[PDB]
Amino acid sequence: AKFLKAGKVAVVVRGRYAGKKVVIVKPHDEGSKSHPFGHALVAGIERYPLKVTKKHGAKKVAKRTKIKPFIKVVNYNHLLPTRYTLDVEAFKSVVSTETFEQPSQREEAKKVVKKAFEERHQAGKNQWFFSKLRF
Amino acid sequence: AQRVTFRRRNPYNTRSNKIKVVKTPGGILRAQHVKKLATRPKCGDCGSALQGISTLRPRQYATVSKTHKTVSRAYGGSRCANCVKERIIRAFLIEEQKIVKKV
Amino acid sequence: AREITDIKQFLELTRRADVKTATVKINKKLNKAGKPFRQTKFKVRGSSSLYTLVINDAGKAKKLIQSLPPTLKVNRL
Amino acid sequence: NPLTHSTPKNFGIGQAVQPKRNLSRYVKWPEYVRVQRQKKI
Amino acid sequence: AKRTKKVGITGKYGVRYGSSLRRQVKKLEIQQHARYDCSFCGKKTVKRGAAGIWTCSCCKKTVAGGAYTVSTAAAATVRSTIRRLREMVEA
Amino acid sequence: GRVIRNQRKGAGSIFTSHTRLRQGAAKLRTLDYAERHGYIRGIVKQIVHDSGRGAPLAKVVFRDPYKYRLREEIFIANEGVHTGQFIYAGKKASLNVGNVLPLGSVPEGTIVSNVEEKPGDRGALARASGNYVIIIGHNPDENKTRVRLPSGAKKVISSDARGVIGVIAGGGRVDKPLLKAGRAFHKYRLKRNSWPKTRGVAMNPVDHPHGGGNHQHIGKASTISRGAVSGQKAGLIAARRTGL
Amino acid sequence: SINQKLALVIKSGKYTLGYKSTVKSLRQGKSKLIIIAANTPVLRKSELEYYAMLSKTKVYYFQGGNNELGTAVGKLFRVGVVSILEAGDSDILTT
RNA sequence: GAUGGGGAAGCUCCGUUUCAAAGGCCUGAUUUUAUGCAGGCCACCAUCGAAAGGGAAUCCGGUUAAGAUUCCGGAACCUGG
RNA sequence: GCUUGUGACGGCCCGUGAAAAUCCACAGGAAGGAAUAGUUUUCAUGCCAGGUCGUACUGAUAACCGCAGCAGGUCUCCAAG
Ligand SMILES: [Cl-]
Ligand SMILES: [Mg+2]
Ligand SMILES: [Mg+2]
Ligand SMILES: [Mg+2]
Ligand SMILES: [Mg+2]
Ligand SMILES: [Mg+2]
Ligand SMILES: [Mg+2]
Ligand SMILES: [Mg+2]
Ligand SMILES: [Mg+2]
Ligand SMILES: [Mg+2]
Ligand SMILES: [Mg+2]
Ligand SMILES: [Zn+2]
Ligand SMILES: [Zn+2]
Repeated sequence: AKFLKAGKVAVVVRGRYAGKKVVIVKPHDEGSKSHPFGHALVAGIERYPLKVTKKHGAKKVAKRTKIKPFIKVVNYNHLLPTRYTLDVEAFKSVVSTETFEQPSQREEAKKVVKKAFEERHQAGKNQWFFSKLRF
Repeated sequence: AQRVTFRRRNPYNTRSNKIKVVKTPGGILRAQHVKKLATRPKCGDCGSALQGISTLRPRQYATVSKTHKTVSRAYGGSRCANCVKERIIRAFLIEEQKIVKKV
Repeated sequence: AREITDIKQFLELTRRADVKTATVKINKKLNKAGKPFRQTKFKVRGSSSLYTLVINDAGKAKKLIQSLPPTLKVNRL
Repeated sequence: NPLTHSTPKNFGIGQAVQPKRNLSRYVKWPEYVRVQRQKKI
Repeated sequence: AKRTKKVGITGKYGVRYGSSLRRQVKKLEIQQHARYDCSFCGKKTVKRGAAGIWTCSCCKKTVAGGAYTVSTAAAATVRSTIRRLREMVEA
Repeated sequence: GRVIRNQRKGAGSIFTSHTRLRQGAAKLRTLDYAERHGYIRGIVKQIVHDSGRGAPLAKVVFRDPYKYRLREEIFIANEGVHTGQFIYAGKKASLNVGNVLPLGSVPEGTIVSNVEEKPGDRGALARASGNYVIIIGHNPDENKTRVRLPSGAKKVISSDARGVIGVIAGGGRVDKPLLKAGRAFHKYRLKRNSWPKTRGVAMNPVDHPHGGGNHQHIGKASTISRGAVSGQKAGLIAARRTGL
Repeated sequence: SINQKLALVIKSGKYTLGYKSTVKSLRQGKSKLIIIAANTPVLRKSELEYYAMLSKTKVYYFQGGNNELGTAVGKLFRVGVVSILEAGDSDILTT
């Protein structure tokens, strides 16, 4: 009866990313010395790709499909779990507790996440995840 | 026991003719005309005041930076955090409910 | 109307290509719990603002005067 | 093709805003136009 | 201690206007100044604004109602009549 | 004599309505394609007081069918309507309090208010606080509906005329005594200049037909025929009977 | 009689009162049954149902307001939702 | 209180968005020249009406026989570009 | 303590106590954009201009109105022991 697993998709509810979909990578149920609460390490989308029609040229399609990712430690109370799933094995090793608290390692993980999201978006799958929420 | 006078030609005690008594470097009491106090911007849904937003006269908002007039979040400076939280949760649950009605 | 506290910033203002005048003010005031000392204020007249630097060390004050650009017009007291 | 999707719009009552249709049958014509058509009738 | 025997809230009017008229105002003044349960949040925090307007201090809900009570007797009957007629339309 | 008081009101100089604080004209939506075929959903945003009107008003916002914007309507609130409630208006709307339906789409005995005399005039009947219209029968031939009016009269209205289910809110207002001249003063301050009223028998003959005499008395029958002219119609006009 | 069954689980079983603590129990999988008051707002009610769907938790709808549900659990305050962690001698789960 | 319109023998009266074909700023098009000419946007549709209502922005010191929050000295601020 | 400003509250209504110009934010994503290079004049500094009319004095038992240097009449701010 536990659903906050390592591939669950949730919606951020607070903190500059509210209304943006996210996928849980590493959960921490019994808190930690820092962040003494139930929290998860998540990677999400900050700038969703724009809709592409058949009239768009080669240059414009590549521009409109760019995705800007982010990584964040989020309290459980600030997430809204969904029923969707997204495999994270391609980038689970690069995001962890170590990659935070260091500016250089945060950017290295983000570009790896960006490449994974771009390839996932191409050859369309997980269409709900890449669709911007309307509110 | 010094007594003061208005510094404009309006002789009546209207909302735009408010004064405050101050003491000058010359050692005398002089009236100081003060402008009407500003009102905090209110939320679009619940109507409560918005946190992190400067309180200024309407025309003075054009003279300040964008940082003073918004909050780094969706609907920042227009709707408060709790009202934004309600919108996101309501939008997600209703859209999920529409799918189960379709099938 | 504006006060600066960094000496390195003060020297940049003195050669801002719009500054033409400056004044030095000497104040004889007392410290927290001792005898009166010498306070000096360096004021740089900008186009829209007046910058004031106040240093309470007389020994460090004399070095600043010698380092001022010669082209700057300086008013004493 | 993998990036394009089919999203039909619903134009029923209470649904999406109606699209632009030909309203020539409902045009409020000038006075001189109406009188010459109604003279024929 | 008990301050007045029977005038109650209408003691502000003194000896004026007649006892019968003061008695009628007493019944309706108590109704319009009372607190009522909110059917939405379950608390006793509903008070009248203008006549016919009733707002809950919590949950920010406003309900249109009677001039001096939240629900009149006539309005209650109308709800039953509409509910009975509605049940005979769908089934 | 001179022009009497009731003749001077028609000039409309100091006898016009005081309409500074009015919220706006209370009307239904304009009868359009959505109403006459299906239904459209609105939301009650706020319930507010209206100066000079006993019954409260409700502000309901609908989406524009043909343009991307919001259209706000001013309704007379019925008992039970609350903020945040969804209001359904049209031919295919449900039988619930606050909904707007044609008179021919509801069964006999339904209680309605803000009823249209003709389809499209946006409400004329049963608008005052605590008043309603009772539907007593239908005539599918000729497309007519028979209703009972608050005054007790029976009227035959078209079945395409619309009405709001329920009873106008704010009822029971007139049961409370005014108890003082001051409250009467503030009541008519928001309506018009018609208070206080001086009795005709207290005037001089030049001022009123009842004026004059060494005692205060009318002097002739106060029942005036329907055929009298202006300046004569003072008292009981075309009275069928008098007395208690 | 739900009132008698709900009264028995208080004296023997483990329960939890309140919206914030109920969501925590469902999120951790410790919940077995949730009881929702009639006058609960629909948006909150819809969110609780969605949580129970993800955790496969049975949902019961109390036929009464938060005032009545608080009395049934033997409390002098309003209760909006009750989460049952484990039953004792009662058979509310099997009824 | 004009216009469009309807009254009145007429001086003029009614009416103020009215049974009206009621109007112009973002540009693209052009390097023959200045704006003709392509889409779309918006339909609100004169004007007058407050030296106490609404409202962009200044202070101190000094100075005359009589002027100053207006001049002088110093120190600021707003709008447009 | 006095005068005044202001904040959170409470009482009252069959009375619930203006409008518009104007300024800002948000939603939206049309367009424009980087590698030997560009955008930001909502960050800082620097440059130029800001027209027209009123402005003296009385403001009252002598400068206003009452035939007048008339015990009448005429709106308001500051307020020591
Ligand atoms: Cl009269
Ligand atoms: Mg003014
Ligand atoms: Mg007399
Ligand atoms: Mg007579
Ligand atoms: Mg007679
Ligand atoms: Mg005219
Ligand atoms: Mg004007
Ligand atoms: Mg002078
Ligand atoms: Mg003067
Ligand atoms: Mg004179
Ligand atoms: Mg004279
Ligand atoms: Zn809010
Ligand atoms: Zn409530």
